[PDB]
Amino acid sequence: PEEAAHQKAVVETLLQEDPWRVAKMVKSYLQQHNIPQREVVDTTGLNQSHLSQHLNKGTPMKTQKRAALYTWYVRKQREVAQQFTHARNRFKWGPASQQILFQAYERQKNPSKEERETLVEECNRAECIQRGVSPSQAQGLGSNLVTEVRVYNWFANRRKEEA
Amino acid sequence: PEEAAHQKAVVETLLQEDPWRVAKMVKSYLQQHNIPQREVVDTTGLNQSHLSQHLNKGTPMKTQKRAALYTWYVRKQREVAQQFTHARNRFKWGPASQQILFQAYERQKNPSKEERETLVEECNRAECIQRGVSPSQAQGLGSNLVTEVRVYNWFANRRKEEA
DNA sequence: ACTGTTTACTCTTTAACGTAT
DNA sequence: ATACGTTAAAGAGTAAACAGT
Repeated sequence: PEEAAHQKAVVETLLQEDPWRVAKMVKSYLQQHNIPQREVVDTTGLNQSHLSQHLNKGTPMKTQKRAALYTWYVRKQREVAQQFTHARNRFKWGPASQQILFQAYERQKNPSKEERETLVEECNRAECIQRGVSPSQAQGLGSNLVTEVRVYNWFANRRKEEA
Repeated sequence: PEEAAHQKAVVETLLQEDPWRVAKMVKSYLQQHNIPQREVVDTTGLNQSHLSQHLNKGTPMKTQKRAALYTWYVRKQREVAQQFTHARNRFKWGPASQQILFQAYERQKNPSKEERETLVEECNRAECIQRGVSPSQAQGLGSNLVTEVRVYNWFANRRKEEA
């Protein structure tokens, strides 16, 4: 019950501030850690179009409903650090990871395994600093950990858009 | 059977030309009549992804798969012209319509009922010309008919995205 | 292990709805 | 007849699988 009283207290104060300011906060946290909105909808129980509109535009939503978003934020933000202190969702390419990939697509559109392995760490390190963690805590990215196969399927799908 | 043999002839002639050339034809016909891609993948059985990627990008699909679309295209093309001569889908705003609606939204954000009725004709007219039929045959648009209610829900949902 | 075919999934966009006025 | 609050539906995007060289 100790951390509990803390968590329920944060839900209180977050329920007092402007929805938009506390919404832009939670969305940035989602993007930063590349957390799917489906994970929220699945656990919380709110409609997606409501979430998306609230997180992207500012559509007001009932305080009851909002609370559940804040309870999940506080609980998940606790979980991520625990997942990272120890070194079912689809992998999502991070924006920093995609920068290095498109850059390497200009040098070689068909790189070797070792050429992809070097790309793996440069992306997993760029993700680890987007989260705000040391790159040594890499397996904490979980379902979003970059694998050479994922780098492969990224390069293979990119050759499709050519023609 | 007399038109049937004709329909099978069009399906084969199109099955010989370039996928992309005849794909761009279908989308333009879908965009011209604001026909849901869903209608295709309901009546065909195709995959929306595969479909969407074929009409929007150059992604190929097998001749058997293609053929099903061409039979839908050829039969639906005859069915609409019939609908307009003898004159459950969601309504979709046309681009010629939306041009008028956004234009008057600058003149008045809350138009009178009669002011909306004037807009109704200017749009059904624009949609009919887009589809290439005389506006006297405006009952043929079916689920794409512009009603004053639809104009209202538009203007209402538009002022929503103002804050 | 690479190409091409097809796909399960995710997110946004949107017209309408439903409930209070 | 109308604001908000909320929602069912559509379609694009995407990572991945599956077959089959």
